[PDB]
Amino acid sequence: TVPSILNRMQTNQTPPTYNKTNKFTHGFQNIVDAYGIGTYREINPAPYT
Amino acid sequence: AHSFALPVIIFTTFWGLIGIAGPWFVPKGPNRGVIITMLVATAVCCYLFWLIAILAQLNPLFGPQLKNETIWYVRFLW
Amino acid sequence: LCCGPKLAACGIVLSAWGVIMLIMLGIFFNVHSLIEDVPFTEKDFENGPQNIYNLYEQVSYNCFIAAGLYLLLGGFSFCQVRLN
Repeated sequence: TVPSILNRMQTNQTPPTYNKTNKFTHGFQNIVDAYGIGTYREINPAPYT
Repeated sequence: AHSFALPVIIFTTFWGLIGIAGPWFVPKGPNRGVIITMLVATAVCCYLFWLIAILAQLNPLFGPQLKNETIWYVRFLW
Repeated sequence: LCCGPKLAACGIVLSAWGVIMLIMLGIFFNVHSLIEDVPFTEKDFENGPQNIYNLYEQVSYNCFIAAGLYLLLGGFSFCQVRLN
């Protein structure tokens, strides 16, 4: 039972782009990703796609 | 015979309520943001396309060119 | 005959689509006795609009005949998939 504490660091490297998708929206996100992965905190075009 | 005003009233109300009132009646689940986006985008895209189709047919400059047998058939059909 | 269930399945889809299209088309010809306006009219056309109605009735009958063949095709193809 080690405390196992995960502590946030001054994030300062480029983080990955995580878009939550489901059974419906995943396909639309992929055809967007096919062109490229959006900038961190970029406006996701998929909800309009 | 048709007027233009009435089509506009009926379809503008139809698509308006969908894009305007629709978002008011949405579940609180994780898809709420997606459902609202779709409701509005759909109503705007569909309404605009139709509105173009109907407006483009106002104040026509010319009518159709029909074949003689076609012209006859219509005379005794409509 | 088996013929392969992949091809019998295709026949079922073609047969179902055909029956739907042929019935609907035959109705349209019978109602507007029309947009298609291709019933193969005579060149010696007289002042008898009833002649055009009669032509469409013939076209409609032919449409239902074709549908009947698709109904028979769907039946056969159906049993092939069930047996395969």
